[PDB]
Amino acid sequence: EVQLQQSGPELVKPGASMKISCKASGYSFTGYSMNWVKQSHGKNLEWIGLINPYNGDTTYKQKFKGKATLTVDRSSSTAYMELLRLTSEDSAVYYCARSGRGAPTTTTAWFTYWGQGTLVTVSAAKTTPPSVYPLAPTNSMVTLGCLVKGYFPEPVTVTWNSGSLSSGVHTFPAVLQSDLYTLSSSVTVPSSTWPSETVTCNVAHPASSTKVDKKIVPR
Amino acid sequence: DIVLTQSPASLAVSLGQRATISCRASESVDSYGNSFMHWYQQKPGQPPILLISRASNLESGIPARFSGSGSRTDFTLTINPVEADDFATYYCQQTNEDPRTFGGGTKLEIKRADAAPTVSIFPPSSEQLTSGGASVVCFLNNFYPKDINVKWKIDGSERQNGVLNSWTDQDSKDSTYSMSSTLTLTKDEYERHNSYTCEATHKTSTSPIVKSFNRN
Amino acid sequence: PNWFNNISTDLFSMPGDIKLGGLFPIKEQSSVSCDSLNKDGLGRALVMKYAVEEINANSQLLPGVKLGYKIYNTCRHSAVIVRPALSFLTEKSNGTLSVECNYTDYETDMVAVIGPQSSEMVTVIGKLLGFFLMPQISFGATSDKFSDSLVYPSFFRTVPSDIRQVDAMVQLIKKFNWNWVAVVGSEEEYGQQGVQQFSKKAEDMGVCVAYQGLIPIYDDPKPAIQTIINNIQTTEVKVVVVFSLVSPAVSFFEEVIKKNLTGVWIASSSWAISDKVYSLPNIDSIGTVIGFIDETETLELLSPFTEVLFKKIHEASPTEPCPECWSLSPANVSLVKEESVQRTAFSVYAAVYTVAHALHKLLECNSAACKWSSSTRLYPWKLLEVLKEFSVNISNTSLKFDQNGNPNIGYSVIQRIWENQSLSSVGSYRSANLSINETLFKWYTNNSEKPE
Amino acid sequence: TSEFHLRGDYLIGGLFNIHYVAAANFQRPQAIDCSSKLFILPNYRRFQMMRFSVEEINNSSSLLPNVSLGYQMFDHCSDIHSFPGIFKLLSVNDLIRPWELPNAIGVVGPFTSTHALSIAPIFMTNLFPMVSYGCSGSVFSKENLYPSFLRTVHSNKDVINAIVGIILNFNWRWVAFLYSDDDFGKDGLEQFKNKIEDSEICLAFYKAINVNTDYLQVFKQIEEQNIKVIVVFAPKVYAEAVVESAVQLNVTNKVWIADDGWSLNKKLPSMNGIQNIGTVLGVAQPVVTIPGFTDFIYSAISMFCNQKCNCSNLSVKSLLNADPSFSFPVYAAVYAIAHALHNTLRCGSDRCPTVHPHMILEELKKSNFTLLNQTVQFDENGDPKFGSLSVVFWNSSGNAEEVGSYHFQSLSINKTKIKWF
Ligand SMILES: *[C@@H]1O[C@H](CO)[C@@H](O)[C@H](O)[C@H]1NC(C)=O
Ligand SMILES: *[C@@H]1O[C@H](CO)[C@@H](O)[C@H](O)[C@H]1NC(C)=O
Ligand SMILES: *[C@@H]1O[C@H](CO)[C@@H](O)[C@H](O)[C@H]1NC(C)=O
Ligand SMILES: *[C@@H]1O[C@H](CO)[C@@H](O)[C@H](O)[C@H]1NC(C)=O
Ligand SMILES: *[C@@H]1O[C@H](CO)[C@@H](O)[C@H](O)[C@H]1NC(C)=O
Ligand SMILES: *[C@@H]1O[C@H](CO)[C@@H](O)[C@H](O)[C@H]1NC(C)=O
Ligand SMILES: *[C@@H]1O[C@H](CO)[C@@H](O)[C@H](O)[C@H]1NC(C)=O
Ligand SMILES: *[C@@H]1O[C@H](CO)[C@@H](O)[C@H](O)[C@H]1NC(C)=O
Ligand SMILES: *[C@@H]1O[C@H](CO)[C@@H](O)[C@H](O)[C@H]1NC(C)=O
Ligand SMILES: *[C@@H]1O[C@H](CO)[C@@H](O)[C@H](O)[C@H]1NC(C)=O
Ligand SMILES: *[C@@H]1O[C@H](CO)[C@@H](O)[C@H](O)[C@H]1NC(C)=O
Ligand SMILES: *[C@@H]1O[C@H](CO)[C@@H](O)[C@H](O)[C@H]1NC(C)=O
Ligand SMILES: *[C@@H]1O[C@H](CO)[C@@H](O)[C@H](O)[C@H]1NC(C)=O
Ligand SMILES: *[C@@H]1O[C@H](CO)[C@@H](O)[C@H](O)[C@H]1NC(C)=O
Ligand SMILES: NC(=[NH2+])NCCC[C@H](N)C(=O)O
Ligand SMILES: NC(=[NH2+])NCCC[C@H](N)C(=O)O
Ligand SMILES: [Cl-]
Ligand code: NA
Ligand code: NA
Repeated sequence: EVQLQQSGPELVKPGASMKISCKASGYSFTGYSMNWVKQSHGKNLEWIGLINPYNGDTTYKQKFKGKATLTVDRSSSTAYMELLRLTSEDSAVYYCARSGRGAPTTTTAWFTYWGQGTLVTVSAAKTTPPSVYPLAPTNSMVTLGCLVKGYFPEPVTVTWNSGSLSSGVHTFPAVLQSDLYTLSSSVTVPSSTWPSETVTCNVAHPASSTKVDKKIVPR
Repeated sequence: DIVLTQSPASLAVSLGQRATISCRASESVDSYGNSFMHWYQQKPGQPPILLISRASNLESGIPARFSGSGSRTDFTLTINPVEADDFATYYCQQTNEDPRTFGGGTKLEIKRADAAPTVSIFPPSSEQLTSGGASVVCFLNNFYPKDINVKWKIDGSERQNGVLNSWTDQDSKDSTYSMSSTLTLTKDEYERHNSYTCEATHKTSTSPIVKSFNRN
Repeated sequence: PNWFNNISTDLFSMPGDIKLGGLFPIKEQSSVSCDSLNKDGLGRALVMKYAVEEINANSQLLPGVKLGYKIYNTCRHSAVIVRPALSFLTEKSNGTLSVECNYTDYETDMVAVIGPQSSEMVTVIGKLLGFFLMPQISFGATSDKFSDSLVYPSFFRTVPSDIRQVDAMVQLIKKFNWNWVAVVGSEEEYGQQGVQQFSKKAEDMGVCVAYQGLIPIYDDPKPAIQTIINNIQTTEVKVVVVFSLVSPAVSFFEEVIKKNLTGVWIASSSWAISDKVYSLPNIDSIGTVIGFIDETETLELLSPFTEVLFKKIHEASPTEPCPECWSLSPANVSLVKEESVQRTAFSVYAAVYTVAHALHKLLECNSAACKWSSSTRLYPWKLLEVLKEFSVNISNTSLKFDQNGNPNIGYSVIQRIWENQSLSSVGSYRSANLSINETLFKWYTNNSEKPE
Repeated sequence: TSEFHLRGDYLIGGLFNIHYVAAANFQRPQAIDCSSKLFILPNYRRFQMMRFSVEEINNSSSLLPNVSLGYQMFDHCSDIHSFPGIFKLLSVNDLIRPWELPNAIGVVGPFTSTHALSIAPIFMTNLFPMVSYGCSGSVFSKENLYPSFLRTVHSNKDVINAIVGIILNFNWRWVAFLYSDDDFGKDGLEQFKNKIEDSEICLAFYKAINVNTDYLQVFKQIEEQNIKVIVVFAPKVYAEAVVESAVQLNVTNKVWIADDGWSLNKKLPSMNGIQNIGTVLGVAQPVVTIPGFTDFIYSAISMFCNQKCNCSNLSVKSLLNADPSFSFPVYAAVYAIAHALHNTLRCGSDRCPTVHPHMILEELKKSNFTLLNQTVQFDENGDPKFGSLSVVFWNSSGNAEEVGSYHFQSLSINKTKIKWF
C-alpha cells in the first residue's frame, strides 16, 4: 500500500516557525510530485504548492511564497513543509498529497493519495488538560454523557468502555470560548444493562499527557 | 487564476434518488485533448478522496454510482443512486494551469423523513461543583432536519448567556443529526435557582420537547 | 511391424548415406555438469530414432539410400550445444571445419538439423546454421522471433508460433469476460517472448494486464517468486497466465500451493501437460487449469517400436549423450508412453519425415530409384531451396510450411481434471478462429460456477 | 600491407561494421561484399582507433615490452555473414575443431548487440574473451550466460536511467519512445518501461522503427495523442531516418531526447530545417581527448573477405570531425586486453618472459590500470566501472552544447542554457 503519514497536531506561538512532515512509503519516492494543501475551518481547499522530490524543484501559489518552503529528504522518503511567521490565519489543517500517473504535465497532475492531515494551531495560549465530568441522570433506553471541559489545544479522543460501546454514541465537536475547548459525548444503552454493567468514559488528551477514565454512576 | 463556482452550495437527496452537482470554471480547463477537472469527496475529519479524474474517468475502488461529465467550463458530478454514507462535501478541482484551484464545495445531505429528537437533560456532576463550576448538559439526539431551536429556562426565566451548542455530522446509518447544549454557570449561580428547563422546538411538532429537573 | 526386428540398437548415432543432426535436451543440470535426465527429451529423441528407422525400412521413400544421424545432448546450455552444432558443419570427407569465405561447394556431414527443443537454444545456433543455409527443423521451439526468414534464414518448425498461442489465450479470456489478469513467465527467450506477446496482444484486445513477472532459471528463483505472488494477491486477480518453462513453473506453483491461493490458471504448451507440475502435492487445491497444446496425431507405432527396441537394447548391452541409457529395458517404455511425449511425439516425427521427403524430391526419386550415387554431393543450401514453403502429407496430416518457416498446426484447448488426474477436450484453435464449448468447462470453485 | 591485418607475437581480433546494408534474402552460403555497401564515417573512425591503440602500445617499452601486438580486423556489415572471420580468430591453422592455442588471444568488439548475440556463444564456450566497445544489451550483464564477455560501455539500464533523469528534471510526463527494430532498441524499450512503471512518467506511445517505417502515420498518432516529448532510442541510421522524416513532415514543437548513439550525430545538426522540429536533448559520451589520434589519421588516409575498405579519396577532416563517441571505449578495450596479456606473461616493465585465451580472461576481469587519468576496471559482471554521461542540447551553431551531466553512482542540469524552439 502507498501511504502518506504526517506529523501530529502542533500548537505553535504567533510569529514562530514550524515544520510539517510527510513520510511516504509504498512507492518510489522520487517518481511523483508531492503537493501540499491548506484547509481552514470553513471548508475550502487551497493548493500551497508542490515539490519534485527528484531535484527539489518547487512551484508555489503566489500567496504562499515566503510563507511556505517545501523540502525533501530522500534518505527517509519524507517531504517537509516549513511555515513561517505564523498568525492565526495559518491555523488550519494541512494535507500532503501525491500526484497521480496519467497527467500530461506535472502541472496537470491530480491527487490520488492523501496524508491523514496535520492540524496546526497558532496561539499564545498554554496547554491545558481537560476536566472529565460524568453526566448521569424511566424508558427502555437510558442516555449517559461525559463532559470534557477546559482543555487546550485540540484534539481529544473520546471512547466508551474501551471502544466496546460503538452504536448509540454521539461525540460532539468541541466549542471554543475562552482559549479553552469543551467537548461532550453521549452514549445511549438499555435501561437494564445500567447500572448493572459499568459504563466508562475514556478520555485522552495527548498534548497534555492526560488519560482519564470516568465511570458513570447513578445519582 | 481560475475560479471554480459550484452549485448548489448545499443539497439534500433521499436515498436511492439522484444527486446532480455542478461546477463552472471562469476559463476553459481544456488542454492536451482532455478536460482537467476532477472530483473529490471529503467526509468530516477525513482527507478528500478522489472520485473522478479528467471530467469523467472513474478512479479505482470508487463505485459506478458516481459519475461525471462536461468539458471546457461546464462540468457535472452525478451520484445515482445516492447511498447513506455519501454525505460529504464534494469538491471540483482544476489542474489545467498553475496554480491549481478548488471550488468552494457542495455539501450533500441525505434527505430522510422528519424525525423528532430524543431529549435528555443532566444536572451538574458533584465533581464539577467542587471545581466551582456547573454545566447543565442537554442532549438532543437523532433528529432531522438539522434546523432546531434550543432555549434554556431557569425558573421560567429564559437564559441566553452561557449557552454553547454543538451539532454532530450526519449519521452514517440512520441519516439523523444530534446536538448538545451546555449551559455553564458558576456553582454559586447554579445553587441560586432550583428549576432548570431545556426546551427544543422543531418542525416535527407544534409543541416544544421540554426536559427538566429541580436542584432539590 | 515386421521391419521392427532389424532396427539397430544404436540409439544416438546411426550410420547412413545422408545424415541428420539431432539436438535434444537429454541430460541437463539439476566446468559445466549435466547431471539430470530429461525423460521427455529422451523420448523425443526416441521418436526421431523411430522415424528414421521407419523411413529406411520403407523401401520406396528414399530407395537405395539409407538415412543416418547423430543426436547430441543440448543440456539447454550455450557451451554444450555449440560443440555439436559446429560438428554438423565439418566436411563429410575430412571431419574438420575449414575456415573459408564461400561454402557453396562445401559438403557438410549433416544435410539438415532436427532440434533443438528450446527457443533459448535456437538463439544460440540459429544464425550460425542459418549462415550455412543448413535446414533446421524444431520439433519444439515456439518463439515468434524465429518467424523472420531475414533473421533466421533456414528455420522451420513443426509446432506453431507463440504469437498464435497468445492469440488463442487472449480470445479465450475475452470469451470468459475476464478483463483483469496477470502474466508470468520464465526468464529466458520463451517466457520473455510470450509475456511480451501476451501483454501486447492482451491490451490490443482490451485485457488490462495488472502485472507481469519473470522466474529466474539461474540462482534462487524463490525470492523473485514471492514478489510475483504478492503482486498477484495485491492486484486481486483470479486469472494468471503462466507462460513458462517447466522447471521454474514447478518452483512457482510450489509456492502458489504454499499460500493456499486459488483461481483460474492459463497453461502454455510447455507445462500444460507436465506430470512434474500436476504431481505436486496439493496442486489440485490451486483451482482451475485451462491449457493449450499443439494439435497432434498419435503415433500408433511409437510404443511398440520402443518395446522391441528396448528389448534389443537390453539384449545388446553390455557395451561401451546419455551415459546410463544402454542399461535401459522393456520396463522403460514409460518414457515414450508419457502423455507429455505422446502428444508432442508427432512434431519430432513430422520434422524428420519433412526432411526425408524433401531429400526424395531433391534426388528426383520415384518409388524404385533415386538420382544418387557415392559421388553425389549434398549441400544444405540446395535442400533448403526445396524445403521453401514445402507441402507434404505425413501420416494423416497435410503439412504446409509458410514462408516464415511456420506450420499449419493449430492448438487443442484442454483442462486439468483433478479427481481423475486427467485432461479433457474443451475446444480448438485453428487459424485465428478459437472454437471452444463453454458448457464442457468444469470450474473448481466453491459452488462449481465460473469465476466472475 | 592492409589496414585490416598486422602481424604480431599475439593477435587480438577486431569486429567492426564499417559498412551498412539492410538485411536481405540470400540463396548461397558465402560472405557478403560489404565493400560495395554504404560507408560509415564514424565506424571507420572507431576502426582506426583500434589500429591506433595497438600502434601506440607497440610504441611502448612499458606495456608489453618487446612483445608486438597484432590483429585480424573485420568489416561485418551483416551479423549473419560474419562467421568466416569469427572462424578465423578461433581457428588453429585455419581449422575449427569443435571438440577440443587459437590464432587470436581475445577480441575487441563487436559494436552491436545484434552482432554480439549472434557470435558470442561460440566465443564463450572456451572462455575466449570478447571486449565490446559498443554492445549495450543488458542481457550481457548476466555472467553465467556470457562468462568471457566484458565491455567498455555501460548497460542500457544506465543510459535509460539518465534519459529518465532528463525527463524528470522537467515538467512533461507523456512520452513517445521511438526505438530501433533490433535487440538494442528492444532492450531499451524494456528498460525504459521497467524504470518508469512506478513514476509520474506515462509511456503514451511507442513503436519499433526501421528505415522503411511509415513515419507519416507514426507522427499523426503522436500528434493526435498530443505528445510533446519524443525519446528516440536508436543508432545512427535509424536515428537519421526518424529525424530526417520529422523535418519532411512539419513535425514541430516537440522535445526530442537522444541517447548517446545519436546525440553527437553530425549530419542532423547541420541539416536544413532541423530547428523547426523543436528542441533536441540527449545524453552523450563526454568528448575524451586521445592525444596523437589526429596525427595518426593523417598518416593513414595516406584477400580474405570483409577486410577491404573501398574508401579512398576520403577527406582527412571529415574523418576527424565525425561523431567521436565510443572512442575511449575502443581505446580502453585494446588497452584492457594488452594489460591482461602483459600480466599473464608476468612482464615487468623492462622485458617479458604459452597464452590460452582464458588466461587472458582472468586478468581481464582483474583489470585495474589508469588511462588518460581514468581508472579502468570492471564489475563481476563485466560492465565498466568508468565513463559518464553529459547532458547536451543542440544549439544554433550546430553544436551539442553540454548543459548538465549524469554520474552512475552519486543528474544536474543548468536549464537556462537550453534555448527552446
Ligand atoms: C531383416 O531381418 C531378417 C530376419 O529378422 C533377415 O532375414 C534380413 O536379412 C533383414 N533384412 C535386411 C537386413 O534388409
Ligand atoms: C578437407 O577438404 C576440404 C576441401 O575438400 C579442405 O578445404 C579442407 O582443408 C580439408 N581438410 C583438411 C585438409 O584437413
Ligand atoms: C562461390 O562459389 C560458387 C560455387 O563454386 C561460385 O559459383 C560463386 O562464383 C562463388 N561466389 C562468389 C565468389 O562470390
Ligand atoms: C528404467 O527403469 C528402471 C526401473 O523400472 C529405473 O530404475 C531406471 O532409472 C529407468 N531408466 C530410465 C527411466 O531411463
Ligand atoms: C495430400 O493429400 C491430398 C488429398 O488427399 C492430395 O490431393 C495431395 O496431392 C497430397 N499432397 C501431397 C502428397 O503433397
Ligand atoms: C477422466 O474424467 C473425465 C471427465 O472429465 C472422463 O470423461 C474420462 O473418461 C476420465 N478418464 C479416466 C477415468 O481415465
Ligand atoms: C457443447 O457441450 C455440450 C456438452 O453436453 C453438448 O451438449 C453440445 O452438443 C455442445 N455444443 C456444441 C459442440 O456446439
Ligand atoms: C566501392 O563502392 C562503390 C559503391 O559504393 C562501388 O561502385 C565500387 O565498385 C566499389 N569498389 C570496389 C568494390 O572495388
Ligand atoms: C608510433 O611510433 C611511430 C614512430 O616509429 C610514430 O610515427 C607514430 O606516430 C607512433 N604512433 C602512435 C603513438 O600511435
Ligand atoms: C626481443 O624480441 C625479439 C622478437 O621480436 C626476440 O627475437 C629477441 O630475443 C628479443 N630481444 C631481447 C629480449 O632483448
Ligand atoms: C503540417 O501542416 C499542415 C498544414 O500546413 C497541417 O494540416 C498538418 O497537421 C501539419 N502536420 C503536423 C502538425 O504533423
Ligand atoms: C587499483 O589499482 C590502484 C593502483 O594500481 C590501487 O591504488 C587501487 O587500490 C586498486 N583498486 C583495487 C585493487 O580495487
Ligand atoms: C553552442 O555550443 C558550443 C559548444 O559549447 C558553444 O561554444 C557555442 O558558443 C554555442 N553556440 C551558440 C550558443 O550559439
Ligand atoms: C548556467 O548557465 C548560464 C547561462 O549560460 C551560465 O552563464 C552560467 O555559467 C551557468 N551556471 C553555472 C555553470 O554554474
Ligand atoms: N513441452 C515443453 N517442455 N516444451 C519446452 C520447449 C519448447 C518451448 N516452447 C520453447 O520455446 O523453449
Ligand atoms: N545497429 C546498432 N545497434 N548500432 C549501434 C551499436 C551500439 C549499440 N549500443 C548496441 O548495443 O547495439
Ligand atoms: Cl533443446
Ligand atoms: Na609494446
Ligand atoms: Na560477463
